[PDB]
Amino acid sequence: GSHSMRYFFTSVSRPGRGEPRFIAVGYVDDTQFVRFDSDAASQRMEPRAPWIEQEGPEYWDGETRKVKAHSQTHRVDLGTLRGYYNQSEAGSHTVQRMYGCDVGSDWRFLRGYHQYAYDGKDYIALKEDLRSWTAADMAAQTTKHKWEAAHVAEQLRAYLEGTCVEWLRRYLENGKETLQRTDAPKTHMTHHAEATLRCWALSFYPAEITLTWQRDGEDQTQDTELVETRPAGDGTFQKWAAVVVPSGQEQRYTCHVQHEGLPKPLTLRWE
Amino acid sequence: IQRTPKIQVYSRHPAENGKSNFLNCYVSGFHPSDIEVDLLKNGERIEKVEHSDLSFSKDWSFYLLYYTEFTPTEKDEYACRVNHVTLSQPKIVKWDRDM
Amino acid sequence: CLGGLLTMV
Ligand SMILES: [Cl-]
Repeated sequence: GSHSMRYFFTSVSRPGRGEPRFIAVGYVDDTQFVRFDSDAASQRMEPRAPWIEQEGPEYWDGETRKVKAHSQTHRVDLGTLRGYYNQSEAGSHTVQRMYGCDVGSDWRFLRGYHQYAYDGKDYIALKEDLRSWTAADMAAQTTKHKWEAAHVAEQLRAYLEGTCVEWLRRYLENGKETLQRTDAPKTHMTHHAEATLRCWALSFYPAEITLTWQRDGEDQTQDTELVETRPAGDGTFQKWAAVVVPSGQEQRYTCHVQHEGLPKPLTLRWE
Repeated sequence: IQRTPKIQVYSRHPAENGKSNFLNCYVSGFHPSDIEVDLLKNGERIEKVEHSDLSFSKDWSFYLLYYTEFTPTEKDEYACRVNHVTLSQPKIVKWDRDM
Repeated sequence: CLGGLLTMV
């Protein structure tokens, strides 16, 4: 299976109410493993998965030092962006950064990414080649030229292809029981009087799943109500798909469940 | 530049009257991240509520899980109450175990 | 593990 390690940074300004609140979280696949909150009392990177607790004091000290410095730089970015956009000093604004690496089923580097957003919109992103940048607008062209001159891409490329892959493999090994597991969905259906048929998938991992309804074997794509996949809170995910069915015609409908954890796709019927 | 939260209220495990469980409120797809989420028991705010660390999706929109331990009964009602800048009034979504 | 490179827009 392919795997990923990703970090998500969010910083939100609050002028008059102190420095911006900075939040960072790290994930391997769909499993969160670390967090940092600038408002929390610890002022440290903290474990959020059992397998990262293995890491020694040097890891927590190093990640803390780095995360704090990242919090400081995104605080500066918020000031820089407010300036680039001639915005007021009184308003609250958001910066987001996401980066990470993917490995294939052979656990070798497949791709890297590093993206930035201002107020929830694309700002600047590193291209797949890990050598060039995509700037969203005029303001982002200033950053783009700044990062080209400073050879940021070359330095980031060394992290994405080297360090990121190294630690992702390490985590996959150390957290094998959690990370290299597949929990097949537990499924069932409900019926609500026209009638609603709802297909359920619970307790599955990873989060990637396909739920489809068919009427006489034809996909009902434009008529299926599909909810966002949601966390159960115990490390697994849940999802449902529903269709409004002519009363009495339930026998014509089948729900199909596809997930990496199933030996074979499942078919559900209202019986 | 604003995106309205999707709200789902549900239990961690299939609900069985008298058996401990967790009540979840999952908010997603919203921006800005500033959001107010309360879990209600029979219309009243539940005190000990925890939430996940702020994270976001490919489209930059945010998601958060709020949760609390609970023991469902036949007659106690539960809900999630969400307020956000995209909302004119708080949205209350009642827990429906039979959904 | 975090990236250790500091960058600013
Ligand atoms: Cl439980």
